[PDB]
Amino acid sequence: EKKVCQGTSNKLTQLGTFEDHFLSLQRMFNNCEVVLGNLEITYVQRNYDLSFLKTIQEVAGYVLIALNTVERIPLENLQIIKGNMYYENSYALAVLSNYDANKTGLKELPMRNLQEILHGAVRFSNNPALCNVESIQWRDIVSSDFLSNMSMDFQNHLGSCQKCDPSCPNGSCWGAGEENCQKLTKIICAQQCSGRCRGKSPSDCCHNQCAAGCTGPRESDCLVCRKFRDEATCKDTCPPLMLYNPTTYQMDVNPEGKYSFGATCVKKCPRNYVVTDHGSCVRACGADSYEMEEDGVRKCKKCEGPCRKVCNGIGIGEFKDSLSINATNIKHFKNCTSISGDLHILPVAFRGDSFTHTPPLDPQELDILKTVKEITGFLLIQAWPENRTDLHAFENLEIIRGRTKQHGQFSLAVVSLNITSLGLRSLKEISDGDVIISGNKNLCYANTINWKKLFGTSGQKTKIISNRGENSCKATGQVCHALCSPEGCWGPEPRDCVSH
Amino acid sequence: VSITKCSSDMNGYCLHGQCIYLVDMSQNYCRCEVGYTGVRCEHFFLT
Ligand SMILES: *[C@@H]1O[C@H](CO)[C@@H](O[C@@H]2O[C@H](CO)[C@@H](O[C@@H]3O[C@H](CO)[C@@H](O)[C@H](O[C@H]4O[C@H](CO)[C@@H](O)[C@H](O)[C@@H]4O)[C@@H]3O)[C@H](O)[C@H]2NC(C)=O)[C@H](O)[C@H]1NC(C)=O
Ligand SMILES: *[C@@H]1O[C@H](CO)[C@@H](O[C@@H]2O[C@H](CO)[C@@H](O)[C@H](O)[C@H]2NC(C)=O)[C@H](O)[C@H]1NC(C)=O
Ligand SMILES: *[C@@H]1O[C@H](CO)[C@@H](O)[C@H](O)[C@H]1NC(C)=O
Repeated sequence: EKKVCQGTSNKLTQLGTFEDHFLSLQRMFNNCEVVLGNLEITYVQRNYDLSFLKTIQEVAGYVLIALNTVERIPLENLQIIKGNMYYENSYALAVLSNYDANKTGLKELPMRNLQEILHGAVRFSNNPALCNVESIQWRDIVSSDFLSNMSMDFQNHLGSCQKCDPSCPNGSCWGAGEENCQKLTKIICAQQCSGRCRGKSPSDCCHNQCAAGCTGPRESDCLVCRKFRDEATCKDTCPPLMLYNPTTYQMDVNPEGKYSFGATCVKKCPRNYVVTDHGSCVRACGADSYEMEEDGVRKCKKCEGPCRKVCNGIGIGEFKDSLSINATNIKHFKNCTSISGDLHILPVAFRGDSFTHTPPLDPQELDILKTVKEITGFLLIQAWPENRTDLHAFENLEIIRGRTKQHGQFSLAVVSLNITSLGLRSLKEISDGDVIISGNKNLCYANTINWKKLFGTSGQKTKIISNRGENSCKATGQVCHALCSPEGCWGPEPRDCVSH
Repeated sequence: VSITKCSSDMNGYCLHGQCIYLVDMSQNYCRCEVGYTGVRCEHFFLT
């Protein structure tokens, strides 16, 4: 029931003008409490209300605050940054150059609740108007294994900052007022404590699983969970489905057993994910292991010899920082049937990229993908051979499972192509996520398909817009074949028909 | 005194955007067309 958002990875890049940028930022992080990716507050101009930031309480990746001329950023309730990802490969918090060219800008950063950085260091630089932040002692918040990587050159030229309230211990505070004082949960802790704590008393020693702190030494009284969160209890690892019996020497069923999903212990994996024997919800099985359904459960199984090739998708593995299917990595998809991950086909594949040493891609080399029948993540096509009329390489594709989705939403996206028909005539299931079919100035048959017949989840919606207009296609006789009245078609020809 | 224009070597770096040099970090970056996202402005954004 915790409100959840994807975060952004734009890393100091600007989306449109400062208005457009603010609008995208606000749409992203509106009423969000847990950010699964990075929290990137950049380019927010003075007199812009950042009230929605008051809701975010946890960040899994890194937090970036840069080039804002806004006066205040109210991350009042940010409790923890897990640091699952670094800015510049050593920072879970990077605040950097928040000022306008007329010597003004960000001054109020009242992160009064930030009490834990699980992984990473923090870096502050070139915040001239920034008030009161040269006061915070970070030895308490950051882990000791990262203290050397901090690089934070706290100076200000404004100097018109109200001193920290005399009530704040050691003069350390995030803003003005007796409410913005720093709370110590590690440094002030007693010697007998395991880790975090509420005070120097041994009574206030918090459970080792409490990340920010606690309101009581029990497991369920933590402020944030360090590892896994089972219901309302912080757990080092999810309770297994079976427990060993030291007396009988055999395995017995655990009634409190749970499946590991993300950082949570759930009673059941999600519909389109896989299940390992360990009782854990996975996005893919290791090499020399295959996916299969057996009694209402999708699960991994080992293969004694003959099983499918491990084809990772654009984004993961050998395709780590790749933007698209391109001439370099096309050959690695020669004999793929299942794509373990996502597929991107961007315009730069076709134009070639000089900055990644990538030559142009031969359109005739695309037909390699005709062997592919299953994609487990999302399929994103923003470029296609302009001389090609349909998506011919995917004529044998049957299922898009949508485990990972673009922006956490889209499992099928076909945008801005010269195609006239989709030609996805073997498509039978889209297990999760939304479809977006946009900007294809010549496409004419996407309307005839009842896309709710492919969907495996309620609330899966489509966005079929800005293509060749319906009445346009009907006016030029570019409609489904007569023998194919029931569910439409993917093209003019009788085989392109879904039901014939 | 914050951003500046990019060099002539930076041409097809931004896929749908304009290059911008950030002098505090000494780093190059992008400013995307409306409706495009990513460090290099590579992906069409939902709205
Ligand atoms: C076309 O396909 C090919 C094949 O997939 C693809 O080539 C890959 O490009 C990426 C990006 O250039 C390479 O990944 C790099 O790996 C090195 C380590 O060897 C890293 O140093 C790189 O950057 C890191 O450090 C940066 C410091 O600022 C970080 O910002 C960054 O996030 C990284 O941490 C980067 O990871 C990859 O090795 C190649 N692979 C091959 C086989 O060539 C190419 O990019 C594709 N074309 C396009 C346009 O994407
Ligand atoms: C961040 O901390 C790491 C770990 O202490 C240090 O990086 C050193 O160099 C490489 C690159 O990470 C490591 O393999 C070494 O083990 C690290 N220590 C030494 C003595 O070489 C370094 O303190 C910091 N890294 C940077 C880039 O500043
Ligand atoms: C796009 O498709 C139309 C369909 O007839 C064709 O006339 C046009 O030449 C195509 N564009 C390119 C660049 O091939």
